[PDB]
Amino acid sequence: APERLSRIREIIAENIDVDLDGFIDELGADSLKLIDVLSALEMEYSIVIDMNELPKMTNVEATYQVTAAAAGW
Amino acid sequence: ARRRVVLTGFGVISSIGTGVEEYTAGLRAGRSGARPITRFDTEGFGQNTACEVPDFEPGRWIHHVPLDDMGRAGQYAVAAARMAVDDAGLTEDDLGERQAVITVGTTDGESHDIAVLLEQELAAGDPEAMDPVLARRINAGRLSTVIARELRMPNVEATTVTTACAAGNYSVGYGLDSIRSGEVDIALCGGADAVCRKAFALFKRFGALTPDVVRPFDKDRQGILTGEGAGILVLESLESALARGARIHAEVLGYGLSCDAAHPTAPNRDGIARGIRLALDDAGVEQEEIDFISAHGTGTKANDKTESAAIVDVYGDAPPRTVAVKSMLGHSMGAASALGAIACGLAIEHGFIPPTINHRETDPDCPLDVVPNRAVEADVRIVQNNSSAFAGNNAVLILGTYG
Amino acid sequence: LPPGTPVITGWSAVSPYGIGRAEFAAGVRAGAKTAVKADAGLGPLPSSDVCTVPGFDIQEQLGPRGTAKMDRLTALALVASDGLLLDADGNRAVATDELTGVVLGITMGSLENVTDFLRQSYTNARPFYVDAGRIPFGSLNHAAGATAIRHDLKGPNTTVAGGRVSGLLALNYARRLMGQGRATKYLVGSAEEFSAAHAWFEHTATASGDPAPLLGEGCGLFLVEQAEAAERPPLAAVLSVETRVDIDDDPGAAVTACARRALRRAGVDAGEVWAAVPCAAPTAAGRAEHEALAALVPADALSRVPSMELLGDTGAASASFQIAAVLAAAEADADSRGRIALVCAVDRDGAVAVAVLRLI
Ligand SMILES: *OP(=O)(O)OCC(C)(C)[C@@H](O)C(=O)NCCC(=O)NCCNC(=O)/C=C(\*)CCCCC
Repeated sequence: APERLSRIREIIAENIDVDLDGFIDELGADSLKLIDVLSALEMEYSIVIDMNELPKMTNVEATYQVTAAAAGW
Repeated sequence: ARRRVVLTGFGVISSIGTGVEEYTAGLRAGRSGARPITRFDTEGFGQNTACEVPDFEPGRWIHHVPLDDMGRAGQYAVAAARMAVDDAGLTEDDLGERQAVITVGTTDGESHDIAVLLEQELAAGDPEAMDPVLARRINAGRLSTVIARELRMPNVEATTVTTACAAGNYSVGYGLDSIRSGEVDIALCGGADAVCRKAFALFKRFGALTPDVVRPFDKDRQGILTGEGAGILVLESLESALARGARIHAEVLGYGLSCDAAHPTAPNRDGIARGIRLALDDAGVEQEEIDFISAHGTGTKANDKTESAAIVDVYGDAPPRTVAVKSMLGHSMGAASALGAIACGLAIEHGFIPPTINHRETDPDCPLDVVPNRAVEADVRIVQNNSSAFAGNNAVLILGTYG
Repeated sequence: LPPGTPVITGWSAVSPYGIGRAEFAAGVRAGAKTAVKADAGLGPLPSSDVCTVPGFDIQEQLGPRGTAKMDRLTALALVASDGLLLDADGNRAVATDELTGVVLGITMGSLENVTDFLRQSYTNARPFYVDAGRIPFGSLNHAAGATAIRHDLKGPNTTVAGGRVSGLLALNYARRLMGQGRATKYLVGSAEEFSAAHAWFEHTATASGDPAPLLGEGCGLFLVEQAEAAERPPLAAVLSVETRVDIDDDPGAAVTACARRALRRAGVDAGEVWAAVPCAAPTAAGRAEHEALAALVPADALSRVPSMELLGDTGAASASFQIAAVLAAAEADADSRGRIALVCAVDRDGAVAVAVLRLI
């Protein structure tokens, strides 16, 4: 929503290897990839994301909902 | 004709019993090994349950090797080996300078020791505060050499096989090959691991640690509990066993190894299937002769789905009964497939199939008969023990009934 | 050559002498020294000097994909595998199939990986805030599995421990599985990474007043085949591998018994030994190993190959570097043809191992 998005983009990109918003999936992807991104977000923000919410972390944008939800943003 | 190899001794240190009698009673009861963690501090993990061995007393089983020469996994390995040789009724005359193989499988070895060293460093802010006694005993090769030292057997090839969650079956298989080569007539084989912070955090981080219980092949399964212990099997030439009037638990028929050469962590249905086929071929056994399968069956989403598929790929629409001993033990890592193998031996000897416990509803993607929640009496003659690990390592073992 | 004898038909090495077979045979012919100082990037270390692989950066050797979190131990093994299997252009020189085994010897895998994992578990805000991408690389069997993925090797895939004897445990394992029909060829070797955690653990283990450890690293690999089907000219036949555990804290006695057994099984006398390479550990144990062999083999056998101590203590790499040294000295001397080499290693966890080769 603000400069958090730019830090989120940067985390994702480093963990899945691309550099353009947008799906997960048809675009590198690997269940390990998605775990590396959930793990990076958790550490960034000292939050806990429930790992049963991995099947919903698709676009550079559906993961924002998750991050923000679990973060109480 | 190839050499016959039999199982004359079982040494068991597990979360559901110490020694063969207690372990057998456990298996027949669907006893669970789940209990609170006592070995490290779980604050911040959000859960506190594992399948520890509750009341280990090393000084009871270990008489020659100083206790501080070994971490916990080594102590489990030596204790179980002493128990196995006693269960086999072997004397000094049967051992001593006798040429033998000792092969122990491990995933984590003395990882707890590695964590305690790191604590000493962090607490002081200084690597110089680390204990030399710990630093000297962290290398996995020690898990097999200490057995030779305890039993006073210098003419031993002491190999620690570090193929992680498949290591017990690899070690038993090595023992079989070693004896069928004619180069030795006796091998002590199995696996050992100890509960540690590393394994617990690892599975937590991968989202593969159950919040409650292990439910292999269940529709709503949520992963493993970490476990520990040791299983050591005495493998012996039939000729040696009969010459000394040994009681034979069961016979080792064959095994198979395969590599997925695919993914670093994900299991592979084609790789698993190949391992099963190579094992059936080595054992000289047709698919129809298998009474049941002891599945690797960790209770993860990916494992149980893929393993079920491989089994159906090999056996077709009506596979053998397929059970998961980790439902009771949790995941004892390197020890898992060795404890599984011993369960299979005991199933053959005593005529029962151990249950998949904590079972509520079979996954539609896992169309097996899992023998839910209670053991069944059955005419058990030939049994398949599956194992697999990260790095695409697969090892499948076939046991059979002796005479 | 007895009915189904394993033969080495190829080798490769990544070592303190540099990257590749060529660099290694050059190091050996020259008896070069390899000790340098350590990148202050590694952070504080116990000792000044190291025998690192010169000019080995992971992303450089293996490219920028899936390598950023890779451990040095895996990377060394993968490059040694490229050395063994690929021609100068990067296409397969060596045909493999589903009957090609892999077995690698190690000490305790990547201590850097595991201690970095645990360090972050202990120090980050939640104890499961660990680097998920590094987890696969922490497995003791990762290197051998990575080799199988790299080169499409679906056959038997095994890792064994044992430190300094592990190359010979690996060789014996391969020999036995080949003899039982589980593989037709094998990649066999061993490997050790240098790291800060390894340096500090070795330091912690060393008695006050004993010499500071000088630590090496690298990987050596062999291609092994059955004599009577070799797709290639045999470099050496493996006639025996014998092992013991020193249970009486007398390494010399163990070495002597182990060597004698090995020669007896090989059908050979101590007198026929052309080359004998001990592991030369910088200990009283290493000195005992040397003296036991000197009491056994011709003194020319012990002077035929330069000292392993130039490489530093290479840990699990030791016995593979020792076999490779025998092969390099075999090559630069056509009088080797048909003569016996003996390789010997001792590890501080109790084990001794001896292999007897016939050079071709
Ligand atoms: O691949 P994916 O995208 O579905 O998700 C990644 C994870 C969740 C890691 C998935 O790959 C997975 O669950 N892998 C393991 C599944 C399993 O249980 N496999 C059996 C392999 N056996 C083991 O027993 C593991 C042993 C412990 C190794 C730790 C060594 C340090």
